[PDB]
Amino acid sequence: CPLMVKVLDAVRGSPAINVAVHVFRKAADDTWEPFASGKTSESGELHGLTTEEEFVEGIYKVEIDTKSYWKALGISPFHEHAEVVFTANDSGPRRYTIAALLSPYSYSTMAVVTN
Amino acid sequence: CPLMVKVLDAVRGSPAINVAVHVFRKAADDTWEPFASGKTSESGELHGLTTEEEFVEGIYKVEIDTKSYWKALGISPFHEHAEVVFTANDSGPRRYTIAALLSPYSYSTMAVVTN
Amino acid sequence: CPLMVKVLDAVRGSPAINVAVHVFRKAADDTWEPFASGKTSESGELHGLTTEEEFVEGIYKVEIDTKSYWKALGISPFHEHAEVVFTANDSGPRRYTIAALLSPYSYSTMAVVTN
Amino acid sequence: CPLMVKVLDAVRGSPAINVAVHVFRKAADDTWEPFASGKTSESGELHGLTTEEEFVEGIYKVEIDTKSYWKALGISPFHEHAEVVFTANDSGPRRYTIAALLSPYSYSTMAVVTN
Repeated sequence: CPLMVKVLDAVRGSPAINVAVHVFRKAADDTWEPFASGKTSESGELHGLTTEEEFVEGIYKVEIDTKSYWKALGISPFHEHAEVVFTANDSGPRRYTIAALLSPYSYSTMAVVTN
Repeated sequence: CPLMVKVLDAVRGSPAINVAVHVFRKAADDTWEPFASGKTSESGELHGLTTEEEFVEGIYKVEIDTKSYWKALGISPFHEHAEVVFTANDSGPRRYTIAALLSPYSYSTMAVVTN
Repeated sequence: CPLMVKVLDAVRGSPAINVAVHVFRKAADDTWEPFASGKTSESGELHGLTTEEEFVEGIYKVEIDTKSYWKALGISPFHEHAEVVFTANDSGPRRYTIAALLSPYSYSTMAVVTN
Repeated sequence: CPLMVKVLDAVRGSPAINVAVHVFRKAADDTWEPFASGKTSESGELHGLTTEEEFVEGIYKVEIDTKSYWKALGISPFHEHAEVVFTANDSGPRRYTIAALLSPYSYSTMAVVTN
């Protein structure tokens, strides 16, 4: 599992559950093609998005549907969604954890790259 | 100014200077049209991107070119850029301050919305 | 003003108003002595805490009373308060801006230091 | 394990390893008494600080020695240390994860409270 996502709720101090996540890879038209997707689990995590063999070097976009999450809670949010765009390269470490901490008018995102 | 951007560097404890910023607006055809662009000043601020008359209801994307910023400092960062996507002015005109706090593997973004 | 504090509310997308702030300085005896205190304005800012003459080299503690702020809004937050502890002016006088971004279960603090 | 700590490095995009952590409980003199301590593991975590039986309701302080961590990396940091102060109460959930994301001039902290 080379790519994991974790999403936390800073209003309730809990994992962000059932949040939809879409992952795209940059195509050589400079166009985003769907790559993987899923919903966060009860621990706010999503793994199993891809495998080592298919996760090749390239530019990836992780899109988190934060607006639906806040509306589900009856909170009016600012952002349409949160996005994380990055390059994956085989030289450096090989396991990627993308974390996102959500508030109605702010978000923070962090990447942990190990091995 | 109805739209302002402020960018800070959490490694040096300073404003992030000469960071390129591009703003887009979602068009009729669901395409991102270029709306305004600029570079942050010595105070890490960008104003004067638009006027209240031109800044109509719509969905906007503020893209902050963080990778060029870190690479010019000698650091290879995780993200390609930081993006903020939001609906603006749908309940009447407002003023928006978009702030971003940057680190090589993390960033935080906050919006302040005033009437 | 050599020491300023700015506090923002990430749930409402606004400055955090009337937040109490207390500043302490570590004394000879390794005790925290009260140094200055105040409340943030309608812009979420506090200035006028000290002068360059009084703001000598030392270790300072800025304590932001976040719990009272959230409780007055109807929310029971995680933290008792946010604290920032730092050495100031040890290489000559500087100006410090301490910013805090607040959510009920999370906060971020940033310092901007200028010569 | 009712209390876990996790510390991440936003400059290197990795766990913060070998960081010292001290935990204090508020005594009825309004004095902080040592409660537990340890160093973060290679995954940036510290568990086993206390047990369900000893972790009773009270006010706790988690102190992370961030200044030594940055100096070990040859980076000049702003803060003397990072502190998290909170009340534990038996009504609500019972498992506490305190996370801290570290930059030289900024830190963010989040609490996840489950069950």
